[PDB]
Amino acid sequence: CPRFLKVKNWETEVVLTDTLHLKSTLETGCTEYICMGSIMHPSDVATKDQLFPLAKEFIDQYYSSIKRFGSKAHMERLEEVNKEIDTTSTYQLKDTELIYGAKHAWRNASRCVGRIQWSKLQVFDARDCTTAHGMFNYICNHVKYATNKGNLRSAITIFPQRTDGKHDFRVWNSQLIRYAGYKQPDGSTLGDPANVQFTEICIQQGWKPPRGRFDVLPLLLQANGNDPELFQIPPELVLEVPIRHPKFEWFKDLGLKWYGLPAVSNMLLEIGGLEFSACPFSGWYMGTEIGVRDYCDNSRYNILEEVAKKMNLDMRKTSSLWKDQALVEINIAVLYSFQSDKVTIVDHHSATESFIKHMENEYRCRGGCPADWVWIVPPMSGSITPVFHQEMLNYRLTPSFEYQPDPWNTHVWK
Amino acid sequence: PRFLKVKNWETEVVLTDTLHLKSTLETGCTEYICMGSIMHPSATKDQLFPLAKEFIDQYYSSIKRFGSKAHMERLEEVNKEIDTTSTYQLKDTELIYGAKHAWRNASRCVGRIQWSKLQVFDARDCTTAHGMFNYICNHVKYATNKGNLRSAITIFPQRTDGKHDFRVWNSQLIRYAGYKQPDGSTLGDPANVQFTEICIQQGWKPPRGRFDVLPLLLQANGNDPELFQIPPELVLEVPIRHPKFEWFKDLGLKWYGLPAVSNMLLEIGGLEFSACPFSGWYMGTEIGVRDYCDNSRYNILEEVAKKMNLDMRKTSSLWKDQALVEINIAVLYSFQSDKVTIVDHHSATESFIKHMENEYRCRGGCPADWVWIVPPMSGSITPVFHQEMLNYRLTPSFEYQPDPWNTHVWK
Ligand code: HEM
Ligand code: HEM
Ligand SMILES: CN[C@@H](C)Cc1cc(C#N)cc(OCc2ccc3c(C)cc(N)nc3c2)c1
Ligand SMILES: CN[C@@H](C)Cc1cc(C#N)cc(OCc2ccc3c(C)cc(N)nc3c2)c1
Ligand SMILES: C[C@H](O)[C@H](O)[C@H]1CNc2nc(N)[nH]c(=O)c2N1
Ligand SMILES: C[C@H](O)[C@H](O)[C@H]1CNc2nc(N)[nH]c(=O)c2N1
Ligand SMILES: [Zn+2]
Repeated sequence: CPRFLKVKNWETEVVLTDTLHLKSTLETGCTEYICMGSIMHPSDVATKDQLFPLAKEFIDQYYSSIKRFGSKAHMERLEEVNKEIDTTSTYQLKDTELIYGAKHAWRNASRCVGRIQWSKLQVFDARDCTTAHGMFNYICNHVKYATNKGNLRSAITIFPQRTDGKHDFRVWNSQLIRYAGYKQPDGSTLGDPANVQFTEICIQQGWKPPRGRFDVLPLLLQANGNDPELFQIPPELVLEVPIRHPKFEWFKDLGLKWYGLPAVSNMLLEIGGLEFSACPFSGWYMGTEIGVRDYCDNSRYNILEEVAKKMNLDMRKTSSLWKDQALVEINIAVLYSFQSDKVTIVDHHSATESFIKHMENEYRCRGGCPADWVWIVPPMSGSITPVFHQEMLNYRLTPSFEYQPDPWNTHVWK
Repeated sequence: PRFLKVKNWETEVVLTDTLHLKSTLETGCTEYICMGSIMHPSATKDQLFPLAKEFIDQYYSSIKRFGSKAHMERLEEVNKEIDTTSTYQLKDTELIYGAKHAWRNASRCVGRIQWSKLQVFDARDCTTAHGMFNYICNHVKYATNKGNLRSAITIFPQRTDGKHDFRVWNSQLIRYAGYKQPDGSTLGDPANVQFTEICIQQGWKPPRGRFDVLPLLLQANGNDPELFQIPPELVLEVPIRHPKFEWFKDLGLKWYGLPAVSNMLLEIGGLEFSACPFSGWYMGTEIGVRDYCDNSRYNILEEVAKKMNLDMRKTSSLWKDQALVEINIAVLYSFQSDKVTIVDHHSATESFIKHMENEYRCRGGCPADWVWIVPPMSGSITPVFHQEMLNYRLTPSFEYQPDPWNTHVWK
C-alpha cells in the first residue's frame, strides 16, 4: 500500500504519479518513524538459492524491455541461466544483457542529475581481462575514447565479476584522474586534501611523487584478487583546463587548473545478482562539482579566502556575503575556462532544467523516476534552480551502482 | 533498536541519537521509499487521555518530579476532566512548556537555538474576533519592540467540537497584497492573490499598490471572519537599499521586519490550538532569495541583473547567481542599518550546528530536516550542508492545517 504516490512541483503546480516505486528492491534506511534521507551511507558471496530469483528478476525485466516477454527466447534464456547457476553457482550475462544492465544502473541512480543522457552510454566489455596491465590497457582506451579531444562522451568499462570474493578486480583509485594531496610535517596540505590517504598508499607502493599542487595520480589496479600494481597514465591522455576569469585578469595568477574527465572508479555495479567491483564510468562535469565543492569546500582546495581577498571584499563580517560573492565568480571562471577550451561542461541551471524534463518524461514512459533531492539540488543557488521546488520520491531500483569498502581495508596481501 | 550515529563530514564529529526512540508520530517514509522532500506526507475522550498522560508525564519529567504527588494528582485531575467534559484544560505552566517544546521539536526550523527564549501570551479567554484583534496587536507591538525583535506566540482557545474553531485566516500577521492585473500579470506579492481577493470580497478597499499591508481576517468560535486594520505605527518596515549600488533604492523595494506565521496548528497533549500566531525574526534569504527571487513571487532577478548590466543571454554566465548575492547583500545591509533584528544564513547555520551539539548532549538528539535547514543559496559553504541529520516527529508540535476558506460555511 498504496499503488499510487503523487509528487508536486510547487513552482508550476505540475503533479506526477509514481507507480514505479512498487519495483523497489532494497530498503532505504528510512522507517515509518524516522527518515535518513541525508545520511550519506545508510546500509563472501551470494549463494545459489539467493541467486536464481535475482537472476530471474533481471532476465524477466530485460525481455520485458525488448517486448519479448514470455517468448521462446525468454523461456530458453531462463532455463539456460538456471542450469548454469545450478552447475556453476554463478552465471554469465550475454553482451546485450550487460549493456542493458549498465545503462539501467545509471538510469536508476537517484543521486545523479545527469540521467537524461542515460541511454547514450558507450559500454566497454572487459570481462576477458586477467591482469593489471590489461586493466591498464582497457582503462587507457576508456579515457581516450571518453575524452575525445574535449567533446566528452559518457562510457563505462566493466571488468570480470566477483566469484568467490577472494579474486576481485578493483580500481583502488576513487576516480581514474585525480590530483595528489600531501600532508606536510607542519600540518598543512599541498594539493588536494581529499586524496591524502590514497596518495600515501601510492607512495608506499613505490610511486615517486613530484610533490606539486596538481600531480595526476597513478592508477593502482587489482586483477583477480592479486596485489595491486601501479601504472602512470600517459600525460597526453589527460585533458586539463587552466582556470581563468572572463573579467578578472588576475584570476589566472591563482594558477588553478582542473581535469576535464570525471570518471568514478570505486563503485560496484550490480546486475541480476552479479557484482562487478571494477566498473569505472565517466561523463562530463557540472560546473559546481569543481567550482563549489572541489575548490570551495574547507576540506578541499579552499580558495574562497584567497579569491575574496583579490576581489577587495570586506571579509570581517559574514553578513557582507563575501564568501557567496567569491563563490559565484569562481564558478563563473570554471565555466568560462571549459567553454573557451571547447571541453564539455554543463552549468547547474541547464542541468537541473534538463533533469526536470527527464524526470517528467520518466514518469510518462516508466511510471516514475527515483531521485534524491539532497543530492540533486546543486550546492549553490538551490531555490533558483527548478529542482528545488520539485517533490521527489527516493527508492532503490536494480540494476544499480552501489558503494563498496575501500580495498585496502579488505585486501589480503600476497 | 539501536542508537544512530550522524556524522559531520566537514569536521568528522559524530553524534549519537537516542531521542528518536521516544518518537511516536510517523514521518511519511517507509522501509522502501523515502519521502523526505514531500512538503506534507499524507478526537474523542478515548484517544485523548493517553495523549494527555504522555504529555503530562514528560512535563513532570522535565521539572524533575516524575511520580510525585502533584504528578499523580495532575493525572487523576486530567482523567476526571476528560470523561466529564470530553476535554481538559492545560495549566499555565503546561501551556508555556508545551509551546516552547513545539518550537524545540520543529524539524524544519534553523532558529531553534533560541527555543526557550519564547514569550508566551495566553489568549485562551478570548471569545470574539475583536478580542483576537486586541491580542494580536499586543503580540505585534511586543514582538517588534522598535526593531529589537523578541520571539512570541499568542495562543487562542483550543478546538472543541470542530465547529467553533478560532482561526487567523492570514498566513502571516503581516503580508503584502497581490493583485491579478488586467493583462494577466500580478501587482504585489503573487503568493497572496487568493487571500487578497477574499479580503476584497469581505469589503476591503485595496490601495492596489505593490506593498499594501493586508488587513487581519479573524475568525472566532466558528463564526464568520471579520476584517481589522493593524495600526500602521505597529508595522515596522524596511526600505531596501544597497551599500555600493546607489541605483538599488530606485527599485522601490521594502519589506516588513516581523515574520509572524499565523496559519499553523499547535498540538499539545492531544489538544489542538488552531489559532496560535508565532513570530521571531528573519533569516535574510527568506526575503532576499525566496520572497524576492522565486518565480512565483516578486521575481526581481531580471530587473536587478539589467541594472547591474550583466550578460543575460546565456545561463552559464551565472547572471542569476550574481544578482541573487547582491539582493541578499542589500537586504542584510538594509535591516542592519535600520537596527532591525536579522540574521544571515552563515551565522544562522553556525548557530544551528552549535544547537544540534547542545541537544545531542542534554537531550540525546535533535530532529532536523536537512531539506529545509540547508539555506536556499550557497548551500555547501554553510556548515549544515555537510551535517548528517536524522528526522523524526516529536510532540508537542506545530502542524499544518487546511485553509479555513476550504472548510468554513458562512451564514
Ligand atoms: C553525463 C554527464 C553526467 C553529469 C553532468 C552527472 C552529474 C552528476 C552529479 C553533479 C552528481 C553528484 C556528484 C557529487 O556531488 O559527488 C552525480 C552523481 C552520480 N552519478 Fe552522474 N553525472 C553524469 C554522468 C554519469 C554516468 C555516465 C553515470 C553512470 C554510468 C553516473 C552515475 C552517477 C552515480 C551512481 C552518482 C551517485 C554516486 C553516489 O551514489 O554517491 N553519472 N552525477
Ligand atoms: C527567532 C528567529 C527564527 C528564525 C531566524 C527562524 C528561521 C526559520 C526558517 C528560515 C525557516 C524556513 C522557513 C521557510 O523557508 O519557509 C523556519 C521554519 C519554521 N519555524 Fe523558525 N525561525 C525562527 C523562530 C521561530 C519561532 C519563534 C517559531 C515558533 C515558536 C518557529 C517555528 C518554525 C516552524 C514550525 C517552521 C517550519 C514550518 C513548516 O513546517 O513549514 N521558528 N524557521
Ligand atoms: C566528497 N564526497 C564524495 C566522495 C561522495 C561520492 C562517493 C562515491 C563513492 N564511492 C562516488 C561519488 O560519485 C559522484 C559522481 C559519480 C559519477 C559522476 C560522473 C560519471 C560524472 C560527473 N560529472 N559527476 C559524477 C559524480 C561521490
Ligand atoms: C512558500 N513555502 C511556505 C508557504 C511553506 C510554509 C508553510 C507554512 C504553513 N502552514 C508555514 C511556514 O512557515 C515558515 C516559517 C515559520 C516561522 C518563522 C518564524 C517564526 C521566523 C522566521 N524568520 N521564519 C519563519 C518561517 C512555511
Ligand atoms: C550531510 C549531507 O547529506 C551530505 O553532505 C551530502 C548532502 N548533499 C550532497 N549532494 C551532492 N551532490 N554531493 C554531496 O557530496 C552531498 N553531500
Ligand atoms: C519540494 C521541496 O520539499 C520544497 O520545495 C521545499 C524544499 N526545501 C525548502 N526549504 C525551506 N527552508 N523552505 C521551503 O519552502 C522549501 N521548499
Ligand atoms: Zn526518508
